[PDB]
Amino acid sequence: NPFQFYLTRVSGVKPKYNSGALHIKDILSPLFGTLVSSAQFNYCFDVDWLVKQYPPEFRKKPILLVHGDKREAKAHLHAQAKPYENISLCQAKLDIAFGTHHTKMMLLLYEEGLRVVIHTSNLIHADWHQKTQGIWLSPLYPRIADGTHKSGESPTHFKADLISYLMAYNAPSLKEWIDVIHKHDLSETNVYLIGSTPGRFQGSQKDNWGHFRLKKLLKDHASSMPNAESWPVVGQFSSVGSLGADESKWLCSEFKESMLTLGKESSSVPLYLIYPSVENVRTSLEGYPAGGSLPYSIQTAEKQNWLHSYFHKWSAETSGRSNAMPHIKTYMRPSPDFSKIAWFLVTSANLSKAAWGALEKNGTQLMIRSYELGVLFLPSAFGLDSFKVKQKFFAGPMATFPVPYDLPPELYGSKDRPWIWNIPYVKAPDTHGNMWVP
Ligand SMILES: O=P(O)(O)Cc1ccc(Nc2c(-c3ccccc3)nc3cc(-c4ccccc4)ccn23)cc1
Repeated sequence: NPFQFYLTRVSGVKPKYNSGALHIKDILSPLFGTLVSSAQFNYCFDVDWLVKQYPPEFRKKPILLVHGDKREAKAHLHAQAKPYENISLCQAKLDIAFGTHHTKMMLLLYEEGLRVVIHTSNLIHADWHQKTQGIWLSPLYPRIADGTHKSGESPTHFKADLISYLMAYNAPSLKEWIDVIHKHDLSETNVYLIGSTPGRFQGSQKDNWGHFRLKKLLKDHASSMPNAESWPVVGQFSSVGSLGADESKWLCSEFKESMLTLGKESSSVPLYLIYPSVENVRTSLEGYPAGGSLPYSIQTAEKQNWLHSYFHKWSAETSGRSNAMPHIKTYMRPSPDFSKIAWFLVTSANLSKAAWGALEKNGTQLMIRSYELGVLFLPSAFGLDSFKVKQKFFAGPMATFPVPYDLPPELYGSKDRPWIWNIPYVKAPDTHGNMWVP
């Protein structure tokens, strides 16, 4: 495969469903490269656990933790890291209220080159144990020889775009990583970077981030096909923000409109949203505790009941993962019979305005609250018009894209409800024998 899209290993599926999955210990293994230093961008960290995932021989190499914690939360993270003198921290600035540092990325500097890993998991044991999570593994990028002047740039502009994403932090530890990236050749990269950073973007910057970045890439590097209005949009996520009083406020006005863009010329497009039901969570490998990583609150949900008529169950027989609750987030554009896709995105971004951006100032400004990061797979970047959908995720005819859950998505039944984490479920016990009492 050219795609280098992986799921994380799941404890409690048959070996055939972990063949070609990756655990964090595999990503950090000496087989992937001889580690010199690393940067871990994330939201949540268990530092004691994290250090143990590195090979023993690499555990004293410098590690930078890039986080967004403030006040007592920041103090707690510093206290976690203080025993490890090789660990440095970078607090990403969050100058708009209610934003988070949500990006999940590893920068892995080796004796042999550089690797970038953009993924969906927090750095805690539970996120790598029984969840469905997604990973994009970059190629091993070689160093550009000193005295050689070359760009090291890919046709997708990934090198400059990654440097642009890091430059937005205005952080000295990350300028050091920018200088590392400048010294490497990233020209083999076949994915497009889609980041969000906090800010209010106008004019020459509105297309840099969030859903306007997606829109721009789709305008420039995808083409429209006949009957495009029949090609659905699928969004798949593990958290839901406050989207407004009806679908016209954000979801089906600006967000869907970006997602349905194809090509450069100027809606009945079906919108599928995949989000675990209560029954998905109850019968999951983790049971109700899976719902601690699905933080949809009743205060939010009761303001937007209109949204749940878009919701489809989690189902992943294709990857043996129907009972491994999703923390991956994905967005894609399948054909009307779901046999092909026009593009696929794996990202940290959930279904929220904070992550994707909301237009302000009479549509002239895009405001984003958070840091997010994902990679976009476009057929044109592979010499193709569309991707075939892989019938079985771990099977083997490889310009076929490995979609990790089942198509078509299945609508909630009349008795299903979205998982809402702060109300009790005491009607039926979970796979461990327990109820859920927040
Ligand atoms: O796929 P088929 O045709 O049905 C053939 C088939 C039938 C039964 C199993 N049972 C099974 C499961 C299993 C089962 C059901 C749910 C979850 C996990 N996990 C394992 C792991 C090993 C193992 C042994 C040594 C070293 C490393 C791994 C052996 C068996 N395991 C596996 C395959």
